[PDB]
Amino acid sequence: AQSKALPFLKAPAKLDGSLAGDFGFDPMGISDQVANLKYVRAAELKHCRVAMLGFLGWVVQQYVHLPGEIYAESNPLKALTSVPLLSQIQIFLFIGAIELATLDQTYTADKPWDLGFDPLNFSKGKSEQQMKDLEVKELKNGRVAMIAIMGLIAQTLYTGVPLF
Amino acid sequence: MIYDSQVYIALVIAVVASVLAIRLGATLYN
Amino acid sequence: HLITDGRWSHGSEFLLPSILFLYISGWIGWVGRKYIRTVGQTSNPTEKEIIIDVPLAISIMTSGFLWPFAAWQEFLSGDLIASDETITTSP
Amino acid sequence: SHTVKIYDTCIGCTQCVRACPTDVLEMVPWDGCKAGQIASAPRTEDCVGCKRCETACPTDFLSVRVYLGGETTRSLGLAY
Amino acid sequence: VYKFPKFSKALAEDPSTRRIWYGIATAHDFESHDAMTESKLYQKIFASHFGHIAIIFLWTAGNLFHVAWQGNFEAWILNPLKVRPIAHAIWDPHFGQAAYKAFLKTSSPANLALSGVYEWWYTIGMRTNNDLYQGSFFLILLSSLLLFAGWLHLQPSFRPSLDWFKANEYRLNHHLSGLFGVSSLAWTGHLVHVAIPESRGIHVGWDNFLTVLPHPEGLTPFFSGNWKAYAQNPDTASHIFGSGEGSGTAILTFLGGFHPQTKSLWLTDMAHHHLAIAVLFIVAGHMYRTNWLIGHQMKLILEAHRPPGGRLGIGHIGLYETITNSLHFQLGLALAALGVATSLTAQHMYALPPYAFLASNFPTQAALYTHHQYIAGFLMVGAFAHGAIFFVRDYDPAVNTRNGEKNVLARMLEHKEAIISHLSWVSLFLGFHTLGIYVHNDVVVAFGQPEKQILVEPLFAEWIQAASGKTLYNFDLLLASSNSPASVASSQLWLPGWLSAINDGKNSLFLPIGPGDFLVHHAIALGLHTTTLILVKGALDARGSKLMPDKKDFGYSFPCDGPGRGGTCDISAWDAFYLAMFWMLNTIGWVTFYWHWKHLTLWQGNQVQFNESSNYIMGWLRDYLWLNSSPLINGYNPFGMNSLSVWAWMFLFGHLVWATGFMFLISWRGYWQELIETIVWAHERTPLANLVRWKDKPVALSIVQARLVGLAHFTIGYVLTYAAFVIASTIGKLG
Amino acid sequence: ESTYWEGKAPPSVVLGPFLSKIPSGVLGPASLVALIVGSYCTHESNIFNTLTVDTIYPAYVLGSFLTPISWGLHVAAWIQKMNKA
Amino acid sequence: GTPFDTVSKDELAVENKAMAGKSVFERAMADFNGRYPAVAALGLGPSAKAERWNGRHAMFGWIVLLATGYAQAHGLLPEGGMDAKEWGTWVIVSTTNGEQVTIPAARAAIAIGHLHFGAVGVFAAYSKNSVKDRLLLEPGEKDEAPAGLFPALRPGLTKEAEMLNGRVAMLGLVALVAVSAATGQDILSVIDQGLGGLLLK
Ligand code: CLA
Ligand code: CLA
Ligand code: CLA
Ligand SMILES: CC(/C=C/C=C(C)/C=C/[C@@]12O[C@]1(C)C[C@@H](O)CC2(C)C)=C\C=C\C=C(C)\C=C\C=C(C)\C=C\[C@@]12O[C@]1(C)C[C@@H](O)CC2(C)C
Ligand SMILES: CC(/C=C/C=C(C)/C=C/[C@@]12O[C@]1(C)C[C@@H](O)CC2(C)C)=C\C=C\C=C(C)\C=C\C=C(C)\C=C\[C@@]12O[C@]1(C)C[C@@H](O)CC2(C)C
Ligand SMILES: CC(/C=C/C=C(C)/C=C/[C@@]12O[C@]1(C)C[C@@H](O)CC2(C)C)=C\C=C\C=C(C)\C=C\C=C(C)\C=C\[C@@]12O[C@]1(C)C[C@@H](O)CC2(C)C
Ligand SMILES: CC1=C(/C=C/C(C)=C/C=C/C(C)=C/C=C/C=C(C)/C=C/C=C(C)/C=C/C2=C(C)CCCC2(C)C)C(C)(C)CCC1
Ligand code: SF4
Repeated sequence: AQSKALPFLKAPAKLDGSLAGDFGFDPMGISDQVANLKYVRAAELKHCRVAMLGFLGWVVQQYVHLPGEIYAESNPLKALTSVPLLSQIQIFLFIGAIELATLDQTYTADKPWDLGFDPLNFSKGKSEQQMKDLEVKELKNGRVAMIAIMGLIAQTLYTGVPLF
Repeated sequence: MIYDSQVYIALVIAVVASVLAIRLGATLYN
Repeated sequence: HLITDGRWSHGSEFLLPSILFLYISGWIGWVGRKYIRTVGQTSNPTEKEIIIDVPLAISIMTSGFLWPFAAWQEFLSGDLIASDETITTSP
Repeated sequence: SHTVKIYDTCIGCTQCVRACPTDVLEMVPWDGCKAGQIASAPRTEDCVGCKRCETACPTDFLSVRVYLGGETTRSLGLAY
Repeated sequence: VYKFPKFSKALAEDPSTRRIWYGIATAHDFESHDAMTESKLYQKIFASHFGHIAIIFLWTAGNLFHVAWQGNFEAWILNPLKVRPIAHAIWDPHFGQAAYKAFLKTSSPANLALSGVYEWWYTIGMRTNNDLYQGSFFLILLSSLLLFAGWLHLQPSFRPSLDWFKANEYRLNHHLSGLFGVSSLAWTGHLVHVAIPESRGIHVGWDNFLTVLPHPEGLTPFFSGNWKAYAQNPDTASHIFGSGEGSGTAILTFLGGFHPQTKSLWLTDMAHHHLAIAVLFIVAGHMYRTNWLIGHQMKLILEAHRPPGGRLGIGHIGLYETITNSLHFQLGLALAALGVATSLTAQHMYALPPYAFLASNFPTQAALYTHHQYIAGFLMVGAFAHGAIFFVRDYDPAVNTRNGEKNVLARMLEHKEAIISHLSWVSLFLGFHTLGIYVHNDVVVAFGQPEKQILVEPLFAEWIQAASGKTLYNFDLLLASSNSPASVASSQLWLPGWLSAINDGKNSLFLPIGPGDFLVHHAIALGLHTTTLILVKGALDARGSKLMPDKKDFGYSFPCDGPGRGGTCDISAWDAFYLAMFWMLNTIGWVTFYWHWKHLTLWQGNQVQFNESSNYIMGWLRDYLWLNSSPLINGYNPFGMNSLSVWAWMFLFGHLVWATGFMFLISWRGYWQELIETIVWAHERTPLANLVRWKDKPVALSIVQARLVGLAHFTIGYVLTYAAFVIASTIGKLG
Repeated sequence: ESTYWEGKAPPSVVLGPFLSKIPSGVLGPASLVALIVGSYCTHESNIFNTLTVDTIYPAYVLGSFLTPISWGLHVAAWIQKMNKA
Repeated sequence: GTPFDTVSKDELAVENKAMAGKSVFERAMADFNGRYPAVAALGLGPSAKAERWNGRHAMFGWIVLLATGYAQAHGLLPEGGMDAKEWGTWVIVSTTNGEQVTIPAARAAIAIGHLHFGAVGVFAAYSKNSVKDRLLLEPGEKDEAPAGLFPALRPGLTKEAEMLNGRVAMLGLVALVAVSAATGQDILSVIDQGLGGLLLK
C-alpha cells in the first residue's frame, strides 16, 4: 500500500516523506531496529559512491591503461594482484585518511553523508526541489552501479570475461 | 620461514588492533 | 572378583551379606529410635541420653529382632513420620 | 560507617547498650514493651562492627541488627 | 586514596589499603556499582563480551603466529610421529649455557607444544608456515572488528535497549539457526573444500578454490537428489594422510572407527557429521516466534506446562519473567551447559581422537584431558555459585507464587531440607563404603594376603561396553551379537568401522575396565555428590537458614554474622562456593589421576600394574605418584639438568603456592592486624624512614579477601604442580 | 491467551490457531493413521530390511518422521476431546 | 524487531555544534584532549610540546644516521660478535649447526651510544626544575599554539625555525623508512643513494 516499490506491502514506520529515494522498500523491516535512518543512509550513499567509482574504473581499466607496464593488466581482478603493493597501500592510506575524520563525523551528525564535498559548487543556488532531485539521481545511479559492480565481479570470478 | 615484511606488517596490524582496544577500554570508562 | 549385579548364582558374595547387614543395621537404628522416643516423654529427656537407662535400654535393644515388622506396623499407623510440626528455615 | 537497626521486638533489657564498646547504642523512651524503653543507634559513626550488641540480645531473632557497610578509620578500629 | 574505585563511592572513602584490594575484586560486579541502571548494565556487559571475544581471537592469532615463526610445523608435516612440535622460542637472560643447550631445538631454545594445535591445524588442512600466518592475520582482523563493534555499541545512537537485550525468541532463533547451524554449514564447506583434498594431496587454497571441484560430479548429485554419489569410493585402508596414495573421491560417508594410518576419525565422517548438525540446527532455529506470526512464545510454553494431577505445584508459570529479568540465572545455566560440554570434550577427544596423529602424542593427550576436566570443574562450580547469587539478589518469591501455591522453582526451597539431607546421605554412603573397601584392600594386601581383597567387577559398565560391540566380557548382548536387530540394522553402514575400533587393544575407545575402575568410579561419584551437596546447600540456604533467617539481607558474600548464637563462621553463600572449590579440585584430581594412570599403563604396556595395584591406596601412592615422579624430580640434580628442569621448578613452585594458600586459610585475621599495627609503629618511630609515609593506612586483608587469596593460592599451586607432574612424567617415562 | 490451566485438560489455545479448530474426531483417527504409517515406514527402512547407502527412501524417512508427530497429534486429539470439540 | 524499539529514544546521538569549522587538525586535537585528559594535560600525544621534542630528536637522529654511515664506511664499528662466554646466553641469537651466532659487536656498541643519549634524556626528564625546556607540561601550563600548515618564516635560532626543521626531519625519516620498505634496501643504502655516494665511500 504505502510502498512504491512493493505496492502491496505497507512500508515500515521510519520510511516516510523526507530522505529522498524513499520508495518504501524495506520488506524485512531493517529500519525498525536502527534508531534513525541517518547512519544507514550514510552507509548506503558511501556504497553508492564507491560502486559508481568502481564501475567507472572497471570500464576504463578495460579500455584505458597508464603508460607503465605494471598497470597493463586488463582484468581488474587480475590487476588486483599484478599491481604492486605500493600503489594499493598508498590508495588504502589515502582512503583511511579520508575515513578517520569522517569516522568522527558519521556516528553523531544529523547528515553523516554530507561530507561538505562540492568543489565545483553544483549545489550553490539550487532550490530545495532541485537539491532533492539531485539526491534522488545520485541514489538511483548508485543503486544501479552497486548491482552492476557486483555483477561484474561475479561474472569475472565465474567466467573470466571482465565485461560483456 | 616467514619474511621480515610478513612479520612487520603483522606487527603494524597488531598496533592498529591495540589502538582499537584502548578506544574500547576508554569507552568502557575509567 | 565379586559378581554383584544381583544374580543369585553369586548370591553369597553380596546379596546374603547385604541382607545380613540390613537386618543388623535396621536393628540398631530401630532400637536407637525407640529409645529416643521413649525417654523423650519423660521429665528429663536430655539427662537420660548421657546417663542411659540401662534397664529400659536392654528392654528396647532385645526387641529389635522384629524391626522389619515393627517398621511396617508403625508406618501403617502413621506413627513413623512427622507431618508439619517439623521446623523449617525462613525461605 | 556500618548500619545498625532496631526492631520493635525490643524488650528494653539494655544488654545491647551496656555491651557496646564504642558507645553507639542508647536507651530511649518507648511504649511498645513492658520496660517502656527501646534501644537506639544515634552514633553509628562510631560503630565498629564487633557485633557485641547482638550477642547480648535475648529476643528470638535479635532486635538490634548490624549491617556492615563502608569502612572508616573509626569503623576499622585503627589507632594509627 | 580517591578516584580509583570510580564505580563505588563507599570504597573510595576507605582510608586503608582495603580500598585498593576491593577495587580490583568488585570491578566486574556491575550490578553493585554506584549510579547503576539496567540499560547501562546490559550495554556494558555487551561491550565487555565484544572485548572478550577480541581477546580470545588475539590469543588464537598469537598461537598461530608463534607456530608459524618459531615452530617446526613444516618439518612436523613430513614426519609427525618422530618430530616433536615446537610451541615458541625462548629468550631468557637467566639461562646458563647448560640450560640453553638442553632447551635448544633446531636454531634456538624452544618449548614443545602440548596444546595439540599442530595436529588440529594439520587435520583441517594446513601444510605451510604461510597458511598459519594467513590465519593469524585474519584473526587479528577479526579482533579489530570485534573491538570496533564493542566501541560502537557504547555510542549514543547504537546502544541497544532492554527490550532488545531481553528479546528471547529473536536471540534464540538467530543463535541456534545462524550461529550453530550456519557455522556448522560453513565448517562443512571448509572441511570438504579444503580439508578433504588436502588429506588426499590436492592443495585447495585461496586461489584455486573456485575452480577445484570438491567432488568430481560437482553439486549435480545434491540438486539431483542422488546424495549417495558423495559417499561412493571412500578413502581406502591404505591411504596415507596428506598424500594421494590410496585416497578416494567421497566427501560425506559413514565409516565409523578411525583412520588406519592416523588412528583418528575420518575427515569424511566429520564433514557429514557437521552437515547433519547444520541441517538440524538450522531447522531447530525456526521454533520461536518473530515478526512473521508463526513460531512459539516461550512464556505460553512455560505457563502451559503444569502436570494435571499436580506434583510440580503450578508448573513453570513464573519462570519466564524470572529468567528474563535475572542475568545470574542465565549465567548459571550457560556455565552448567558449558561445564557439561567441556567434560564431554575431555571424555570424547581421548576415546575418539579427531585429529591426525594425536593418539600417539601422549603428553598432549594427557595435557588436553587434564586441562578440559579442570575447566569443566571450574565451570560447574561457577554455575552453582551464580545460581546461589540469583537466589540471593534476583529471586522474587512473589513472581514464582500464584495464590499461595508455588511454582517449580519456588518449590525447591520447600523441600530444601530433604534435598540437602539426601545429598548428605549419598555423600556419607559413598565415602564410608569407598574408603572402607579401599582401606580393606590396603590392610589385606599389606598383610601379604592379596587374595582376600574385595574386588567388584564393574558388570554394569562392562554391560554397556558389550552393548556397543566390545566382545571382551562374553556378554553377547546387542552389538556383541551378530543376530541382534541392533547389529543387522547397521551391518552395512558403520559397524565394520566401529567394531574394528572398539575391539582393538591399542585404542582408548572403551578402555577395558576392572575392579580398580569400579572403585575409582565410586570415588568420582562421591566427589561429584559432595561438591554438589556443598554447592546446592549454599544455593538453597543462600536466602536464609535457622542460624541466619535474614541471610538475604546481607548479600551473597559477607564475612560472617559474628560470634553470637554459637558462632557463624563461613555462613554466607560465597563461603559455600569457597568450600566447594576444594572439593571440585579434589574430584578433578581423582578423575585426572585415574585417567593419567590408566593411560600411562596402557601406553607403557603394563596394564597389569594398574589392574592389580589400583584397588588399594598404597598402590596408587607407590606406582603412580612415587613411581612416575622420578623423571620429573631429576629435571635438575647436583650433576646436571634436562629439558624437564622447568617442570621440576614448576613442581616446587606449585608446592610453595599451595602451602602459602595453607597460610592464608589456617591463620585468620586479627592475628595479622596486630602485627601490622606493630609494623606501623616501627615505621612511624624510626628516623630516616619517617620522611616516607603511606597514603592508605596499611591494614590486614579482610576475612572474605583472605579466604579468596588462600583459595587462589591453593588452586594455582594445585594446577601448576599437577600440570608439571603429568607432563614431565609422561615425557620422561614414554621417551 | 492464558495458557496456564489447573482443570482436567488445558484450553484449546495451547494447540495453536490451527489445531484449536480441528475436531477431535479428525485428530484422533489422523493420529492413529500417522502412528501406523510412521511405524511401518521405520520398519521398512530398517528392522525388516537392513539399511544401505543405495536404499534411503525419503518416503520412509519422511514417513518415520510421522511417528514423533503422531505423538503430538493424539495429544492434541485428547485435548480437543476433553474441551468439547 | 517490530513490537519494540532496539534503541531507546533517550539514548540518541547529538551533533556536536562546538566543532563547527575547526579544520581537521583543530578537531582532532580537541577530540584527543577532551577524550583523553590527564595525558593531554601533560602535553603527551598530538601536542606542540610533543611535536617539538620529536622534531629535535629526529634532527639529532639524522645526524646520528650520518655518523653511523660514516663509521661503517671508514673502518670503525667493531667487527665480529659478542662473546657468549663473557656476556651470558642472552647475547646468543641462534645456533645453526654447532656454532652460536651472537649479537654483532657493532650492534652492541651502537646500542651503548644510544644508551648514552637516552640516559641524558632520562636525566633531563627527571631534572625538570633545572632544564630550560621541560619534557612534559606543568599543571596549568598550556600547550604552545600549533604552528599550523606553515610555521612563520623567521630565520635564525627561533622557535619557528626549530619547529620547521623538526617537521622537515621527521618527514625525512618517514620518507626514508618508506623508501627502504618499498624498494627493499638497507636504511644506510637508501641514505647512500640519496647522497649520491658521498657517505659510503
Ligand atoms: C541410633 C539412632 C539413629 C538413627 C535411627 C539414625 C537415622 C538416620 N540418620 Mg543418623 N546419626 C546418629 C544416630 C541415628 N541416625 C548419630 C548418633 C549421629 C552422630 C554421628 C548421626 C549422624 C547423622 C548424619 C550426619 C546423617 C544422619 C542421617 C540419617 C538418616 C539416614 C541414615 C544414615 O545416613 O545413617 C547415618 C548414620 C551414621 C552417620 C552413624 C550413626 C552412628 C551410630 C551407629 C548410631 C548411634 C547408635 C546409638 C548410640 C544407639 C543407642 C541406643 C541404645 C541406648 C538403646 C536416618 C534418618 C543422614 C541423613 O540426614 O539422611 C537423611 C545424615 O546425613 N545421621
Ligand atoms: C545469525 C545471527 C547471529 C549470530 C551469528 C550471533 C552470534 C553471536 N552473538 Mg548474537 N544476537 C543475534 C543474532 C546473532 N548472534 C540477535 C538477533 C540478537 C538480538 C535478539 C542477538 C543478541 C546477542 C547478545 C545480547 C549477545 C550476543 C552474543 C553473541 C556471540 C556469542 C559469543 C560467541 O562468540 O559465541 C561463539 C559460539 C559458538 C561459535 C558456538 C558454540 C558451540 C557450543 C558451545 C557447542 C554446543 C554443541 C553441543 C550442543 C554440546 C552438547 C552436546 C549434546 C549431546 C547435548 C556470538 C558471536 C553475545 C556476545 O558475546 O556479544 C558480543 C551477547 O552478549 N548476541
Ligand atoms: C563466563 C563466566 C563468568 C562470568 C561472566 C562471571 C561474572 C561474575 N562473577 Mg563469576 N564465576 C565464574 C564464571 C563467571 N563469572 C566461575 C567459573 C566461578 C567459579 C570459580 C565463579 C565464581 C564467582 C564468585 C564466587 C563470585 C563471582 C562474582 C561474579 C560477578 C563479579 C565478578 C568480579 O567481581 O570479578 C572479580 C575478579 C577478580 C577478583 C579477579 C580474580 C582473578 C583470579 C584470582 C585469577 C588470577 C590469578 C592468575 C591465574 C595468576 C596466575 C598465577 C601465575 C603464577 C601462574 C560477575 C557478575 C562475584 C559476585 O559478587 O557476583 C555477583 C562473586 O562473589 N563469580
Ligand atoms: C560515475 C558516476 C558519477 C560520478 C560523478 C562524480 C564523480 C561527480 C563528482 C562531483 O559531483 C560531485 C560529487 C561534487 C561536485 O561539486 C564536484 C564533482 C567532482 C563534479 C556515476 C556512475 C553510475 C554508473 C551506473 C549507474 C552504472 C550502471 C551499470 C550497468 C547497468 C552495467 C551493466 C553491465 O556491467 C554489467 C552489469 C555486466 C556487463 O557484462 C554488461 C553491462 C551492461 C556493461
Ligand atoms: C607522519 C606522521 C603522522 C601523520 C599523521 C596523519 C597523516 C594524521 C592524519 C589525521 O589527523 C588528521 C589529519 C585528521 C584526524 O581526524 C584523522 C587522521 C587521519 C588521524 C608522523 C610521523 C612521525 C615521525 C616521527 C615522530 C619520527 C621520530 C623520529 C625520531 C624521534 C628520531 C629517532 C632517531 O634519533 C634516534 C632516536 C636514534 C637514531 O639512531 C635513529 C633515529 C630514528 C634517526
Ligand atoms: C633538518 C634535518 C637535520 C637537522 C640537523 C640538525 C639541526 C643538527 C644539529 C646539530 O646540533 C646537533 C643535533 C649535533 C651537533 O654535533 C651537530 C649539529 C649540526 C650542530 C634533517 C632533515 C632531513 C629532511 C629530509 C631528509 C627530507 C626529505 C623529504 C622528502 C624526501 C620529500 C619528499 C616530498 O617533497 C616531495 C619529493 C614531493 C612532495 O609533494 C611530497 C614529499 C614526500 C613531501
Ligand atoms: C543452583 C541453581 C541453578 C544452577 C543449577 C545447576 C548448575 C544445575 C546443574 C545441572 C546439571 C549439570 C544437570 C545435568 C544434567 C544431565 C542430564 C540430564 C543428562 C542426561 C543424559 C541422558 C538423558 C542420556 C541419555 C542416553 C544415554 C544414557 C545412552 C546414550 C543415548 C541417550 C541420549 C539416550 C540455576 C542457575 C539453574 C538457577 C538457580 C538454582
Ligand atoms: S557493633 Fe554492635 S556493639 Fe560494636 S558498636 Fe556497633 S553496635 Fe555497639
